Amino acid sequence: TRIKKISIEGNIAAGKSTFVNILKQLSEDWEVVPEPVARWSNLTMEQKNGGNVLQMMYEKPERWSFTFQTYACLSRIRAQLASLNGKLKDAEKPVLFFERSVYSDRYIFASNLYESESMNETEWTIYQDWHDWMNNQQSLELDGIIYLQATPETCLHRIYLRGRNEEQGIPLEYLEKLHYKHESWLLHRTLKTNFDYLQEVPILTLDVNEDFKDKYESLVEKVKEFLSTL
Amino acid sequence: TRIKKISIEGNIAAGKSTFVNILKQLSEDWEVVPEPVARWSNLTMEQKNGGNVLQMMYEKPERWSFTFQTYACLSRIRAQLASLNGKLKDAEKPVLFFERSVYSDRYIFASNLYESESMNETEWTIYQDWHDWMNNQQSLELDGIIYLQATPETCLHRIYLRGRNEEQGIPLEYLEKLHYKHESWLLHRTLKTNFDYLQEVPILTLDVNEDFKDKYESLVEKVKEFLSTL
Ligand SMILES: Cc1ccc(NC(=O)c2ccc(CN3CCN(C)CC3)cc2)cc1Nc1nc(-c2nc(N)cc(N)n2)cs1
Ligand SMILES: Cc1ccc(NC(=O)c2ccc(CN3CCN(C)CC3)cc2)cc1Nc1nc(-c2nc(N)cc(N)n2)cs1
Ligand SMILES: O=c1ccn([C@@H]2O[C@H](COP(=O)(O)OP(=O)(O)O)[C@@H](O)[C@H]2O)c(=O)[nH]1
Ligand SMILES: O=c1ccn([C@@H]2O[C@H](COP(=O)(O)OP(=O)(O)O)[C@@H](O)[C@H]2O)c(=O)[nH]1
Ligand code: NA
Ligand code: NA
Repeated sequence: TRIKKISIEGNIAAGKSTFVNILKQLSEDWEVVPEPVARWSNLTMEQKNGGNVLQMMYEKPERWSFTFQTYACLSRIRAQLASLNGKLKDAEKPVLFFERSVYSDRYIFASNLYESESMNETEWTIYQDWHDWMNNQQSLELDGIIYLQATPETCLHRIYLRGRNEEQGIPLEYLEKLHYKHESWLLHRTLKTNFDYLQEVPILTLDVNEDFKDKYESLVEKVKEFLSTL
Repeated sequence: TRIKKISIEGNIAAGKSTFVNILKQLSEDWEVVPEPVARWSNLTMEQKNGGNVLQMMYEKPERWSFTFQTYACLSRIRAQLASLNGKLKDAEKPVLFFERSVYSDRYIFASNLYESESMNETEWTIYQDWHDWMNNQQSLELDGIIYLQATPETCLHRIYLRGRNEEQGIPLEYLEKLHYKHESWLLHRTLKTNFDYLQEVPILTLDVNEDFKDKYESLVEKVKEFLSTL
């Protein structure tokens, strides 16, 4: 019938990729849209482009943040629409789990880059204008959000575990900042956004500080009860 | 009924703004979409943004070309869709004259900036990918193109006439380059583009080297005969 759209949100290395790759397996009605940024740091023209801009961001984030964020968000919309138009056509209760959303792109990452002075006012205002417009022009509007909530310390341990060379320099302070934005947006709900419906949108919060790779039935029970109310 | 969409194309200072402001007056069925870049170098957030990026382009085109071209093209699409959805609702034979198009943005300006090394390969490929996609996601597809063809020398005289301080340093060589791209795209038709229908799309070419401010009936006769065949 009509696909239910659920964003999975959380700090770096909270366990979102682990979680979605568990969910996709448990039902034929369940599919996953991986974060294009994750696929760039694994050959498509999008991957060469993303690979090039990720690398240039390490050298000069104040040069490449605007270019990165716009291309990261474009790539997510096109990947979200491809899944929405290519899968779960003969599914009874189809659910599409997005690894993060257009809202994390803006109110977590792009916002953080503006606050770290990696975008100037003109770049941030062009970005927001582009984002408002790119999204208007109800299709990927979310039925619900699942917040995988983890302490910065757990996420720092899990970056160590994941063992990506590029990521081993991420400091606790950076994760503390991303953590703070997730708390304000999804838990305290103190964040003004420019998308009216988000304030209604149901949020399931899951504490994932404890390892769940081999012990996730309780999280899945809460997901199925969440899905039943939508 | 359904609005006919005609792009006016031509080098800087060929006379496109003069021409469209003549056409808009001759019929209630005739409307004009001015080039947003033209309105930035005349307060909306789009105008502050465009004003800021135009200024920064004079200092450092190799820093701002990507940002400029993407925002210039976004702004044109939104302005084209606003006219298409707000005017000529009770017009019998409605015609909408676009001052330039999404195709001039790409195959004239962005392309020229890439060739002048103001965009690197990653910026040019991101731009083209964005452009392909932004346009797909038949609405602003053109019924025809009117090429106001003028020599670089006429355009250089007309920049002098227009008397914008910012423009008085434009050299003949730059206009010769833009002229060459217009000839290849619209006259010789030697330019491959990534939009299949453009190769069919009818082109009216008008020699506008002679002043027409007070003597434009012949040009308008050719426009009305052109419109009749579409
Ligand atoms: C790959 C990479 C490389 C480098 C940096 N760098 C910085 O974040 C950074 C900022 C500031 C500073 C200090 N500061 C001093 C002052 N100068 C002027 C200016 C720099 C130093 C470093 C970040 C990344 N990763 C990023 N991924 C995203 C992202 N990830 C998604 N999954 C989705 C999405 N939409 N966005 C956003 S950022
Ligand atoms: C306002 C402004 C300011 C500056 C420049 N500058 C250069 O074009 C320029 C390039 C190259 C050079 C030398 N080159 C040496 C080598 N370094 C590395 C790199 C620079 C020097 C200068 C152009 C403009 N105007 C522009 N308007 C458009 C445009 N106009 C529309 N109407 C629609 C649309 N889509 N685009 C495109 S460009
Ligand atoms: O309960 C968990 C969740 C995650 N991980 C590991 O933590 C790292 C980060 O998780 P993931 O890549 O899923 O994080 P994301 O960035 O996708 O949130 C990976 O090496 C996982 O295998 C783990 O050991 N136990
Ligand atoms: O037949 C003409 C056409 C144009 N102009 C002048 O040439 C300049 C450039 O024309 P316009 O601004 O229309 O050029 P565009 O950039 O819009 O092609 C302006 O000062 C016009 O008044 C003119 O004197 N005679
Ligand atoms: Na599945
Ligand atoms: Na009119």
